[PDB]
Amino acid sequence: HIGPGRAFGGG
Amino acid sequence: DVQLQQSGPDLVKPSQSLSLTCTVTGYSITSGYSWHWIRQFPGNKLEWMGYIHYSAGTNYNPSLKSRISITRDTSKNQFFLQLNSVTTEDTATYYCAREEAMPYGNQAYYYAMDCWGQGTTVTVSSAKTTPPSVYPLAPGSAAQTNSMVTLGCLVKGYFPEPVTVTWNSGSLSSGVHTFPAVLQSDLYTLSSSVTVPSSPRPSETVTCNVAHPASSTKVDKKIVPRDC
Amino acid sequence: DIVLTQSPASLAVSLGQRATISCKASQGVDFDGASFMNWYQQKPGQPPKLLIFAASTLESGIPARFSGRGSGTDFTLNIHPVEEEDAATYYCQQSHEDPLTFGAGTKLELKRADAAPTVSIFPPSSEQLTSGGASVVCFLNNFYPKDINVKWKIDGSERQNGVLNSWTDQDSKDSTYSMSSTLTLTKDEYERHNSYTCEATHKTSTSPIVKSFNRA
Repeated sequence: HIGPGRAFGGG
Repeated sequence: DVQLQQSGPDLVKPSQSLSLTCTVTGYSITSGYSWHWIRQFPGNKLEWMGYIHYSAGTNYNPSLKSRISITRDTSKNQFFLQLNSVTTEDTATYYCAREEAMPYGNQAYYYAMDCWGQGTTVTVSSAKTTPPSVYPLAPGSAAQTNSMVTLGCLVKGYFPEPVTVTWNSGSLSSGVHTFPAVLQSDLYTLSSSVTVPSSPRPSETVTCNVAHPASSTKVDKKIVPRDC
Repeated sequence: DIVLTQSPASLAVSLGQRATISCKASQGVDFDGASFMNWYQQKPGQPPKLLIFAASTLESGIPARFSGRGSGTDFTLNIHPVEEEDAATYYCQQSHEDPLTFGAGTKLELKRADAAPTVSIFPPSSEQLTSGGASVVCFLNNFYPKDINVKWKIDGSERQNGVLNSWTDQDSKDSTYSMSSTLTLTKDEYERHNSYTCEATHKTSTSPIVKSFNRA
């Protein structure tokens, strides 16, 4: 639930 | 609680570097998903600047890419922003913010920017730091006495922004009006006005407190009736 | 980039009304069953505060008076009913992709009943005169609508030279506007005249509001 354009995710 | 605090210079000469600091009290930067930097120019236009992931990695707004750099310090728990070759278009209010997991839906997170610092005003100019001249504005002394009295004090010729005016060391909240500064020849002018009942002044006087942080100036002008 | 066009910039709603801020985007912003739009409201001198996020999920601490909706390229925020502690600027914002971006915002001003400007004029401080300058200050306080026309007049003649004005926003309390007008002069120019007039022209009156004095 982090946008597709965001460079970083988190898991 | 949990709070972020922007710290840094008020005035930077063009062609130098801007180095702001955001001190995070009550949360380890490590516990953060990501820490951002955003600035807001006069006119309230907002610009996302860049951020640093919990994995120590970064991502910057292209428009600034060439000259911006965001780092952090685990031990002092504060992250920084540095901006190179500052021009006058770099004058705005800067804010560091946090992005965190927010409970969205059922047992599902969603990251957003929820806690922001106070913001710190950065002025990019070649002009010099000037302390203000504070003048008391007492009612004409002819056009007085009757009903409810309006007092006020002028704060003129200072640089840069900001400056805080309060009355009677902070008491007088109601009836106060403080008008945004204005530039004329690279010095500021601002005036504050307070409407009190004809019961207080003169007896039981008022005083305007002006504090200009860039020049470490704190002035107290006690308003008194004119002998006109 | 993704541009956020908010509508409209200016919005005026009287108490207990319904506020409706749109916010269109250049590309769609949904993904994996979530829509990456958010809303912040900023009050003068305050940091933006997060209201809703993910289009419709309201942040804790926020009165259920505020509402979020929309999908794809169109979104919306509504206030029911609009309060006084609701005068601010609302900004929609997308977390769909980096770089993250914001809209222009929407100044929400609360309508009130017409009020007239309590004009107040001040001659130079005896301390400024010593300093050679000469500021004559005129406060046009607590009026509405925000539209006022101030004109300075020395000995019958108008004067635009030396005049700087400033405005405050809506006053969170009584929902009025106020104004300062300052005429700056040299001690020698102030002394070269007598009558000094501040003349307001407002909706609440047909004839202008004069308030003046003379160095005599």
